[PDB]
Amino acid sequence: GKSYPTVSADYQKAVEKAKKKLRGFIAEKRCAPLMLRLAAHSAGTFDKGTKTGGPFGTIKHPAELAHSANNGLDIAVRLLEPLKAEFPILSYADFYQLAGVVAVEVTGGPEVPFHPGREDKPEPPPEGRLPDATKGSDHLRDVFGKAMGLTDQDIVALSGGHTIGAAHKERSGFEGPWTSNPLIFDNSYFTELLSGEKEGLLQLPSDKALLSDPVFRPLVDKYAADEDAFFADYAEAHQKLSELGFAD
Ligand SMILES: C=CC1=C(C)/C(=C/c2[nH]c(Cc3[nH]c(Cc4[nH]c(OC(C)(C)C)c(C)c4C=C)c(C)c3CCC(=O)O)c(CCC(=O)O)c2C)NC1=O
Ligand SMILES: [Fe+3]
Ligand code: NA
Repeated sequence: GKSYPTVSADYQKAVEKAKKKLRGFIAEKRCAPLMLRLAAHSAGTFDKGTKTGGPFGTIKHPAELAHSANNGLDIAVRLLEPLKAEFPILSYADFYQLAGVVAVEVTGGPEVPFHPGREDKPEPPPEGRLPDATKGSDHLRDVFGKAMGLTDQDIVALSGGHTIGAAHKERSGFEGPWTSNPLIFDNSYFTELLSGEKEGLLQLPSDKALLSDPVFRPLVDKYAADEDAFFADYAEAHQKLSELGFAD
């Protein structure tokens, strides 16, 4: 359903150079998970019915950073500002989505296709569109399905993004990594979810909801058994998420 806009050759050159600078920066700073969260949070405010929110640069606004669900993302925005300044031609919207794609790549994940041309929009979406980690499958479908327009497959695949990173008691209140290797992108999020709760690892109520849902569970099983299948479905879902409201 996508018709990607034309951008100048200079814009394309900047995308390519910024991608490389982002790899080095994100790897050195060890901030891939935070950058993936920034990109996803960013994108996850899209409401299909109204065509509002989405990955349009608004997360840099103090007003959106102040949203409770975005606790700690001000760190991400600050970290990227010096690099962003080297690429004045790029929209923030594109830059943050490129950072999310790079975060996945430099931790060993799939190569998520990237298309430039998102415009920076003036108005942040209203607060309260991002999902509540204490809720379950009905809520997940309300947010990913009814608002964003993503599929049940996309929900489970994207949940696997938690294979990198950790919660912080000072941010959400939850604490700790989902996996034993929080800077490695692999299917361990699903392996861990299946094995039960191991000491030192985190499972949110929203993660556990995947295990008991008739549609979500076979997907968890598939991804735990087949990392290639996870990578394919993840790449599809991340691309879709990063393009919500963009190019149709
Ligand atoms: C399925 C719904 C879902 C919920 C409710 C969710 C909630 C959630 N996600 C994160 C961290 C968190 N989330 C993510 C990727 C992420 N998150 C996300 O869901 C949203 C909300 C965007 C829809 C998507 C679609 C993606 C990527 C594909 C990373 C990489 C980290 C680690 C951050 C770090 O290490 O600092 C925290 C801890 C924040 C903190 O305390 O530092 C919480 C409470 N994440 C979820 O996926
Ligand atoms: Fe998350
Ligand atoms: Na991992």
